[PDB]
Amino acid sequence: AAPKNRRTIEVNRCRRRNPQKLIKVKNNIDVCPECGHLKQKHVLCAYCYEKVCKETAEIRRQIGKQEGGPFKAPTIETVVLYTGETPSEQDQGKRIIERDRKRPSWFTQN
Amino acid sequence: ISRKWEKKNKIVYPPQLPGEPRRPAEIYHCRRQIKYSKDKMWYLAKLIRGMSIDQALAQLEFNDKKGAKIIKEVLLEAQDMAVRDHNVEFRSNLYIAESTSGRGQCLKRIRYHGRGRFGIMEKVYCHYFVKLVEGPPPPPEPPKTAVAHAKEYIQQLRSRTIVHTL
Amino acid sequence: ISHGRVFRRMGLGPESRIHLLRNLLTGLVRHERIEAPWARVDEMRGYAEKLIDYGKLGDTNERAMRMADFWLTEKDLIPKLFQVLAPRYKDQTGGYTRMLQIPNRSLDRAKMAVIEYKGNCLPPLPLPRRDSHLTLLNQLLQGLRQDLRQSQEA
Amino acid sequence: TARGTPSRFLASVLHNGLGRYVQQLQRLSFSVSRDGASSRGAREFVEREVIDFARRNPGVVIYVNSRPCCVPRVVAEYLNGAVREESIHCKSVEEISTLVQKLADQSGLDVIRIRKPFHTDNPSIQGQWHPFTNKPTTFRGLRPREVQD
Amino acid sequence: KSGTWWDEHLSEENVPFIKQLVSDEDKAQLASKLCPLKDEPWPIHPWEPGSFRVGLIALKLGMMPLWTKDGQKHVVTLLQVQDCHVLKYTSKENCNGKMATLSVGGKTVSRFRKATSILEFYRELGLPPKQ
Amino acid sequence: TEKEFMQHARKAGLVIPPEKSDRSIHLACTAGIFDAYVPPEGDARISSLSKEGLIERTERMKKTMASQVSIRRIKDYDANFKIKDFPEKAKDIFIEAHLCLNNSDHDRLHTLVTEHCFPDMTWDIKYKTVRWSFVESLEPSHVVQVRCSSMMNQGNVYGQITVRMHTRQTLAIYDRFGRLMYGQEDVPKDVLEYVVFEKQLTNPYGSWRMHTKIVPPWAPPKQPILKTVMIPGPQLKPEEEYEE
Amino acid sequence: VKKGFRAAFRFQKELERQRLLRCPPPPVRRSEKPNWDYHAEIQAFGHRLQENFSLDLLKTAFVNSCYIKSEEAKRQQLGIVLLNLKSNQELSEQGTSFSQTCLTQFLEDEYPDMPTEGIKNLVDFLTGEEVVCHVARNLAVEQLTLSEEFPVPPAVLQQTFFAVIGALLQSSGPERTALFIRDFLITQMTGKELFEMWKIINPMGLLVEELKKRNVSAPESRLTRQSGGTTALPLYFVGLYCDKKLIAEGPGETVLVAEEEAARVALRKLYGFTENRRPWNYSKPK
Amino acid sequence: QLSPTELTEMRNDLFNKEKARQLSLTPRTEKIEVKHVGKTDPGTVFVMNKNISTPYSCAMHLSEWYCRKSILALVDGQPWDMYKPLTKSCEIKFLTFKDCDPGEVNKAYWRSCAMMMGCVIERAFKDEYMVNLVRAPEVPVISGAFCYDVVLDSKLDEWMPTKENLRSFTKDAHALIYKDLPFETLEVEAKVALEIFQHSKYKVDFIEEKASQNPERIVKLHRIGDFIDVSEGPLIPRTSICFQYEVSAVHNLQPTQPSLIRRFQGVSLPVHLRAHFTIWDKLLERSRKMVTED
Ligand SMILES: [Mg+2]
Ligand SMILES: [Mg+2]
Ligand SMILES: [Zn+2]
Repeated sequence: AAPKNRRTIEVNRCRRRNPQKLIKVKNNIDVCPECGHLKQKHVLCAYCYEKVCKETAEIRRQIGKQEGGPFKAPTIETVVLYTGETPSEQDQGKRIIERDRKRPSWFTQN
Repeated sequence: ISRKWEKKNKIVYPPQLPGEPRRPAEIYHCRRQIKYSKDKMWYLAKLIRGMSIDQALAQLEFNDKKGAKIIKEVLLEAQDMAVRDHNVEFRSNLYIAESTSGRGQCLKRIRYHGRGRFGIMEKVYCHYFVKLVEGPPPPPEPPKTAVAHAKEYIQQLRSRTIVHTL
Repeated sequence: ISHGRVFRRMGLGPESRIHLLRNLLTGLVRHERIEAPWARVDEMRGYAEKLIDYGKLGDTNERAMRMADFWLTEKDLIPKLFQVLAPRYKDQTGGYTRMLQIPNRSLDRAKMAVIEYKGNCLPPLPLPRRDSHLTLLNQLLQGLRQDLRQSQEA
Repeated sequence: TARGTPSRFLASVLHNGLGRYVQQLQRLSFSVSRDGASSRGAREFVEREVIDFARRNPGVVIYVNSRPCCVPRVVAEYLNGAVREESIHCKSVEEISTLVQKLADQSGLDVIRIRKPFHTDNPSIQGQWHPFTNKPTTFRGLRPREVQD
Repeated sequence: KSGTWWDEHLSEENVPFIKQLVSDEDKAQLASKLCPLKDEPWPIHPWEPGSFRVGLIALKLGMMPLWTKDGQKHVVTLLQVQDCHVLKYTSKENCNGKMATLSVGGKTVSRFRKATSILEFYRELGLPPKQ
Repeated sequence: TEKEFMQHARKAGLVIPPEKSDRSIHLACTAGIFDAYVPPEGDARISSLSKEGLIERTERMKKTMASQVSIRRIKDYDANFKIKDFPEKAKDIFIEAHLCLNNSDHDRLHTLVTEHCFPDMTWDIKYKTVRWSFVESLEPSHVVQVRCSSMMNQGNVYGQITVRMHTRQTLAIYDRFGRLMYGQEDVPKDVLEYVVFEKQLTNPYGSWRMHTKIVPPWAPPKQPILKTVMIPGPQLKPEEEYEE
Repeated sequence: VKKGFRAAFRFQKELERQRLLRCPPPPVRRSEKPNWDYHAEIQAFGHRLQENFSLDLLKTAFVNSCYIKSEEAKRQQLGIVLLNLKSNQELSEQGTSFSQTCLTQFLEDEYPDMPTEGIKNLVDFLTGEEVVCHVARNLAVEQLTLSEEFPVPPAVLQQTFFAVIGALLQSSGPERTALFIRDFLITQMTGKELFEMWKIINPMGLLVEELKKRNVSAPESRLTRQSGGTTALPLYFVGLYCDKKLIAEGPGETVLVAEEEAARVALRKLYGFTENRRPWNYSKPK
Repeated sequence: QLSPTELTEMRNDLFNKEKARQLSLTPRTEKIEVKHVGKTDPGTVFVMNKNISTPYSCAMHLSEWYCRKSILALVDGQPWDMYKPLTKSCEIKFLTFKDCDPGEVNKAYWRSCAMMMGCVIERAFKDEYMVNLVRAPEVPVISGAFCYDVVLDSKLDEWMPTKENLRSFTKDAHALIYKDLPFETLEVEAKVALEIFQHSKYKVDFIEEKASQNPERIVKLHRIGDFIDVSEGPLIPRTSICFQYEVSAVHNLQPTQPSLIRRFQGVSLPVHLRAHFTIWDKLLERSRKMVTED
């Protein structure tokens, strides 16, 4: 089926600029208490999620240098250690992961 | 081609008299040859039209359209330009005055169809124009109420004359 | 009409759906935290909770070993399930994993989410925290609670 | 168109002619060329006609600026401020003489559609009609089927 | 300019209390209507031919077989009536109709998920909101 | 359908013209001062003590052998030149050069200032209105230091004369929209600045033009601006942690 | 590129017209525009109005005090003989005083029942800033006026207009100048009501005072006609009854408005400024 | 004696003269290097103007988000009003309702609602009755309501407000909220402060108390539009901050025979901490109960 007549711009504006087609304003945007960057109420902060992944990748790179190959997953717990720290009383019989960097403030030692 | 929007920033006004009111700062900025449809760009430009500079950025930051990232980059460099070059005291004071998209120079390619047929595909480009005015955004026009409707209707009944006579 | 359907339609079929979740489940055990589309994370979350339930049955249980054998493509993670994850949740009876939403990826603006096993050694996620008890709204409700309890005592 | 053009009501300038008639034409500017066939008719108008025309219209100042031009023109300025420019390019003496005379009689208002061929500031003398003009009054002004006391 | 819900700003210690507070209130309000003939009831007229009385608002539980003494098998639907109360009365004059309308509500719902106009309507009636 | 954009221009270098070329760029002014001049600390106090200032200026020129012979080089190319007329001539050049900024007379400003001084004057006022005036003069200008360039550095010889000026000036700067931005158009304030001039002695058509201004380390802070400013801290990526 | 000059020339003129509409130039005095001769434009001024003006007196009628002060400052900038020009202050005072007395004479004879305050307002209206300027701008008065700022301010324009009367008063006498006021200032109240020029407050309070002077009892307001009382578009006709005799009837949307209008109708009949009054006699005096 | 309609006219004139005098004492332009210390945007330095720039002006430099959520400013460990001009270069830190320890913010908001309630008391009663404000007791937030001591005319010795009268105060308070009037704070010497409130002896005693505590004897003056009152500590920036506002009930303090002092109580919540209608009714009931400071 082919158009019988050309649709005019006046008809087109009513369809293209209809409120349904228009982008809806979002009212769920709030500032992150930690860094001040913008975030949504039901979504984790992009800036705060990126810093965790940057630190996680470095930790996972240290794991690779200790395992030294695939199919070598340890059967014990893992502990991440930074400069200026010693294994805890509960951190006995676990795999200590050394990081040559100061412990991040948001990363609480447990 | 036309590049008047760039020249709209180079106009210098005469010094104001001491009794004259403060003139709001106007900043004209644009980005040319954006690889985006102007029709799709219009929805993003219509969204932030009339908003504050910080409110516009928040809407564009969580918008999934590709032009949202492009427009946000234009607003950041326009906000920086206003303080650096246009003598604007507060960067957040700015609000969106004019925000529209325009057609850009487009390429033409051949899109192959079946039965040895073909169509002419164009690589669409668009321009984005933004104008910033210093000062709080104007309050939105309140919806017309019954008293406003009643006052106008009675005025129409009072302005009618006896037509086709003396 | 889809009333009562709990399982989603993913992959290239019912079998490919299992393999997609099996890869996510296997990748979840090895790393204890992965990022994936929200729908696939939510569909895999049920299998992650029940995998620990089979892990608590012990490696001496033949049925529990077969579930671990199938749902863990890499065979080095099977000892980890029965010796690390299962002992960790010994006191717990549920809620082994937490699912949180993350900003949509720039590739296709897909709804993304992160699923992790609780108690991992990875840096903590910026978990959503409710307003502190010292806020103005909480203080008014705290004062109301005290009076109601005090009047209840007398 | 009438719909595609503006319109106005019939009127005059400062109620002209009510107590006295004031010629609304104020100034005429003729720009003729010493050399050029287009102004041959305009030159003949200046040689014999513009002199006698100034006698009949003492309130109108006439300027005859002789400068090279291709299209001779006459500029008419009126008291109300309207400026009307007309071209006498290649017009005979009679055509210019009649054209200039028409400019003298006009009031200067825009030559557009006039809504009414009449205009009065006092349309009625016995009272403009109102719905109660021909309605009789009732005893105590009672409304239809209204009971009092 | 942003919407909010009832437990957005509540802390970890207030959420259990707020839920318990309103839960106790709903129990008390429903238990305060257990004496309708003692709290000044409306006059009880006897039955008349051509009379129409009010109905109930029941909740469909399911189905269950039921046999008769003649051997026939019938399937019935279990309609459970819970939190069914009279809401308001509108006279015939204000009804704009031949009959008189009586409002009835069924099944308690959370007060945190209702409109302000509806909440204040049930506040003066002393009943929890009905679905 | 094979048409494409004409995007083919590539970046290049502007520092040096093409090599192996007989033509070379002709320079009318030197980049900087041959020998830096450091005015004695506390010279602002000497401005009030006019009697002591007159003695010091004359003695310093005589006690400086190097600056005394540089004057001889200047008169070798221009016999009709006196050091007792130059400070009075410098005032007219200085005032006239700053009067062209209000009217944007850049055509004549090049004859009053050097090519090095021009960017410092006009670039920051490109889209701004300047209302500058010379109200009154307190102390006559004195030729502090005269030093010339080395003989035939590049085929040309340059000479620089340092002149000290202490006069009241009025400055009013308006932004692109005409709003007041800096200074007061009514109240003048004293300005104590050391103006350095230059002239290409080898060039027969050369003339003395303003070259730069000496800003002493002990100079008082300038007049604060009307508006407020913000200085943002370093932008921090998620992996980076702030240090205080 | 098509050869031809006439089409290209014609298109440039059209473009110039568009340029004027987009960016209109500031207005300028007619004197600065070409084809202007101050001596010739002022001689035709008298003949246009059919008056025997004096050139020496009329040339001093358009000269303003502000113009002289600015003109002298121009010579100081060039350091440049002295000017003996006289301003219009002397002539304006003569014209203004005569015009008010001549208008008072005309209005008091036409309307003997109009109070002195009512006559004062009408003279203050016909000689007002708006009426005088409207008449002045359509008689080529602003074009001949020598002002310091263009366009001529309404205050400056009003003062120059009376100087023309002052120049006419001396040259032609009072009888001839009396027709000049009647033909240009009286004709400005033709299509205008009494209270549209003499704006008043509380006409009912003014009506009560007028009937006391005539020893007439206070009127009683009663509803003569009524329509749509319960609607948002009512019509009330309230009538004023003195000794059970109707003196005026006024319409209005509400009762208070109708009664106020009825008072205005009563005042018009008492003062003789009704619409039915006979028109001003502009015929030549016998 | 001056009429109530003209009594506020002279108070603003003294307030305006004193406010304009402080501007005159400030030089033409003085720069203060305000340094931002916070978890958000570290290292930011604001080059502001002395006695002209306010912490709100510093917020406008960073973002509009600060301008909406920064209820109070913490300067050098001391609370600072948002519209209070800065006196010297110093570290600055903003505070919001939703913080880990919003103790200072709640007190500033709680005192602000007491001041707002006082404004509508001077307007609700008839001009024939003599209503003189006493003070705003600094009750804790956990008490459940904010109160303002008010003494009425001798004629209203036994008159008790009804349900309709209390709703009238709420409409007057909401009319004050819709106007979005800013809180203007002015620190003045006690000698100047006593001049404004000479008529009200109930305020002279309160002012003299503040002069004893402060060695410099400077008294803070806060005004909402035309209404001027004496308060302690910083307040919220604007009246639009509070969203839900309602006066609970009025109770008479004791002893009554020597003097009758009434306690106007109410509860309020800002936009940032909006509560639900069901929860809001619970706060109304508690606030109706009389509360006494410790
Ligand atoms: Mg093919
Ligand atoms: Mg479904
Ligand atoms: Zn964050």
